[PDB]
Amino acid sequence: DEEEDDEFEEVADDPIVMVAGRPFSYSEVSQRPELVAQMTPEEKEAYIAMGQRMFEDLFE
Repeated sequence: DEEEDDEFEEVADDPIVMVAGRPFSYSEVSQRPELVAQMTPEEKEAYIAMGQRMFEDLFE
């Protein structure tokens, strides 16, 4: 009758963000807005780009 192929999971390692030309954690960046200001223009995009990638499949 019904399919039992429905499973819910949420496990994954946090991605790495480049701040001022150095490796950093996306979570650490949000905690420190000053880091974003230190990030170059192109580096700033990589910060925002990652966000969209994670929000590619999130419908409520």
